[PDB]
Amino acid sequence: MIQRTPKIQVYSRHPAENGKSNFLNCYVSGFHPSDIEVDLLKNGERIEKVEHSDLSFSKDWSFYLLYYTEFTPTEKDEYACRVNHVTLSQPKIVKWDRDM
Amino acid sequence: VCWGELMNL
Amino acid sequence: SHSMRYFFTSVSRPGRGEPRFIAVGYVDDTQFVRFDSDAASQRMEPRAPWIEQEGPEYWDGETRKVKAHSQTHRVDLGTLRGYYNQSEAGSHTVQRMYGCDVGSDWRFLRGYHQYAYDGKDYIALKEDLRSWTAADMAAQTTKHKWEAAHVAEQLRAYLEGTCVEWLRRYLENGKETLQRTDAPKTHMTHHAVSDHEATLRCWALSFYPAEITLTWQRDGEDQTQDTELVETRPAGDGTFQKWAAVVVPSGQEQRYTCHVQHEGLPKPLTLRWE
Repeated sequence: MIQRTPKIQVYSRHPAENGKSNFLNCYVSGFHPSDIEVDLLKNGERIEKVEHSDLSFSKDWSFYLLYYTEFTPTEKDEYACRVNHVTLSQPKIVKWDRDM
Repeated sequence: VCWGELMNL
Repeated sequence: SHSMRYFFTSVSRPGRGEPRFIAVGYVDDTQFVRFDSDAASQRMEPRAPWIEQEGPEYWDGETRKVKAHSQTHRVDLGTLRGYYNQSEAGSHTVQRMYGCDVGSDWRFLRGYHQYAYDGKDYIALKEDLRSWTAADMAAQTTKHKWEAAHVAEQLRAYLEGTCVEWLRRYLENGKETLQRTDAPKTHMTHHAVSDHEATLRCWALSFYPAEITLTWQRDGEDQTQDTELVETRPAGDGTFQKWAAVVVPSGQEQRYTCHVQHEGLPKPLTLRWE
């Protein structure tokens, strides 16, 4: 059966400013099948206050999901997204890069 | 609204 | 032009009971309804401010119909398991999408209705709305069954009538958000990756709808082969983001230009380093 690897993007809703509340987003797209594990990480720990969009898919039948939470960026806090899927031999970590 | 008439594959 | 789209996903769970069913509805790039089989609600729910207007008849009806969808897909999983001679110990996925596009005159432009099984095209309504494209033999069986039952007629009746009607209704009610255009706020970032190389990234932010094109040129020559282009992503506030990046030799920055096209821009935009 066909399998498609999730494309992972980790990014803030608005440009990041320390001490100013914002939204952390992990957008995963282009994956198949739909079974997938997505976690937002703060300094290596799973954020429990995370919502996600409803399962949908693109023209090519590949699925997409947005995971998101409120967060106030600081100097030292490191954020990331951990994704596990059948196409991945091991959980993939994508770190948040505010300077891109 | 969605389609109300459905048929099995 | 505008569009209404319904998406349905059913995933079989061997041993874990009945399959997971998820339905979502969209007007263009804006979701307005949803249904989750594993939710305690067991109702079609609103996901847009402008759909909350609808009375109890709407929600009851859509709930009943979406439940019917869930059941039909549930049967479809077993049927297809039969068609392909597959085991009962593997998870499989059925996907259905259908809907309609209207043009500037708010009249029927296009219609579509397609099924995929395990990530792969299964059966699709052709553009003439009266014939089927079947990707394999099982789908040909399905095609025989649907042809004998004249499904395409009823389907066309929905696509050309009800679908367009409710599309225009929704477009009217949520005109503030659906009939809007947010021009992309564009800029370019420059970051040395090495002593001799630099990443040039072209950004488009806060735009609606999602359709947009970002291209890099080097002295007028298109650079798609050497451009990293991410999938257009939601900001979470109803707008979208996208960037395209190129890694260039340091000192050649002025050769590179970014080109942005969006319906919110009065004309295509060119950003440059000088």
